[PDB]
Amino acid sequence: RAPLVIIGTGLAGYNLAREWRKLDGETPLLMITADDGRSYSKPMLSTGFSKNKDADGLAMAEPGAMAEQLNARILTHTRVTGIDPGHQRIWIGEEEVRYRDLVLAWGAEPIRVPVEGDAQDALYPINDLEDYARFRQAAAGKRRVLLLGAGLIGCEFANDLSSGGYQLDVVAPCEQVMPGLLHPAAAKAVQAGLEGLGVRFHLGPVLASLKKAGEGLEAHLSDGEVIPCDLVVSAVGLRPRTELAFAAGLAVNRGIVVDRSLRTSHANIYALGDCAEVDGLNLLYVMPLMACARALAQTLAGNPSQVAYGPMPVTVKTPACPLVVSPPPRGMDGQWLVEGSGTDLKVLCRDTAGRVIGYALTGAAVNEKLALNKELPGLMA
Amino acid sequence: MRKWQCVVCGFIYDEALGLPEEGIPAGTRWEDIPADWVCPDCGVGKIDFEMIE
Ligand SMILES: Cc1cc2nc3c(=O)[nH]c(=O)nc-3n(C[C@H](O)[C@H](O)[C@H](O)COP(=O)(O)OP(=O)(O)OC[C@H]3O[C@@H](n4cnc5c(N)ncnc54)[C@H](O)[C@@H]3O)c2cc1C
Ligand SMILES: [Fe+3]
Repeated sequence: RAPLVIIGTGLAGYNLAREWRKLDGETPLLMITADDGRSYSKPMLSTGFSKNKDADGLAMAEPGAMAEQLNARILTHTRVTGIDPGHQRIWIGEEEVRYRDLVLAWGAEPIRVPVEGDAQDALYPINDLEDYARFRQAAAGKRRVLLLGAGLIGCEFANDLSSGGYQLDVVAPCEQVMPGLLHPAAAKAVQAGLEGLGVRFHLGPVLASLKKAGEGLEAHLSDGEVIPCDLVVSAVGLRPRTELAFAAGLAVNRGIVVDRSLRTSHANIYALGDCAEVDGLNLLYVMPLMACARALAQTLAGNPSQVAYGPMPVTVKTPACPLVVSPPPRGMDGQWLVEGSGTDLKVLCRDTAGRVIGYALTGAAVNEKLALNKELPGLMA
Repeated sequence: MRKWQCVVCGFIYDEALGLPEEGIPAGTRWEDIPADWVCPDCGVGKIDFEMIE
């Protein structure tokens, strides 16, 4: 009688449901999502223009169709507003749902930045398919986009929006693209690639204010530059959605704290994907999420299983400058050395023993992904 | 020979080339690739690939 309840129809929620349904085809399944519930791959949002897709072209299946495939009831445009761990239930306004086990697959939230002026709200995040639809709606017939952020997500969009015909101005107070993730020299090559497409960078300033001016907007940066634009993309970064878990008394840190079995601090509640911090590791990518779905499915079907991340390199979708990066796992030190020249750069991180523990590859140098991957240590020891 | 693309990240498996370091020889058909095999770039199963050309 008691359902498995999954909050989320992203890649985490849908892949868990699918992996689990190979194991248990009888237990009722309820899926709940705040969006339209359509199946789609979020990674593809940053390639839509180069593939000449609109939002609907990126949808792979309607939620009703998924409901048949998974033998599930799927509630769409339904916001869970609380978790009641002491009574094994969740809240949706003033209605409740009992669960057998609850799975939190509710993702991460865009990082807001303070902006002034009478247009300070005209900032478009792109963190799901509906966001993408709302951005495309606003961008029709426009020429210029201001983009806030210079991480992986910001760089991918800047690349695709440029291929899509838009003239981009990227603003970010960090000193390099993809800070934290990327060695300076390889970041420089990626930035150069994007500039080659016409992207203009402003690294160091923030957006001070946004005002309505004539045909569109004027963006006043903190250094006094005024940049005419039609709309603004907010892609500063992401942080795991923790508010509802913490209020419910679940342990949180960077994300929702789970062990290698994906269990939270409370019986019958698990978490996976962008929202989950797995044994200290909150990794906002598909590869660890897939490992988690496979293991958690087993546990939910009564076969206690753990994840164990091997090497999980990051493939950055910037066609203007191809990039694959694998930062060294946490607790490991080494020296960085830049081999190659120009756009074809190979930056290796070696321990004292001479072993490659991390890398960044740009241009032609991405071909040697596979040979380097064999030497790599896992993200979990 | 056919090309198969990952619907999740866009990884292209080319039947003509194979993935010799996986290690899958050149000329290996999609059906003759082990069932447990995953996308090297995002980790989804064979179910998330579609034949493009
Ligand atoms: C532009 C872009 C490109 C990317 N490219 C890559 C890539 O190439 N390779 C890679 O490995 N990773 C990539 N990533 C990261 C990857 O897409 C994410 O790690 C992954 O999609 C996260 O899936 P998720 O299901 O955990 O979260 P989400 O997809 O965000 O799903 C969260 C779900 O929870 C629901 N939800 C949230 N709150 C509530 C609520 N309170 N009540 C009910 N439902 C709720 C939402 O509606 C949604 O359905 C990219 C990310 C972006 C944005
Ligand atoms: Fe893939």
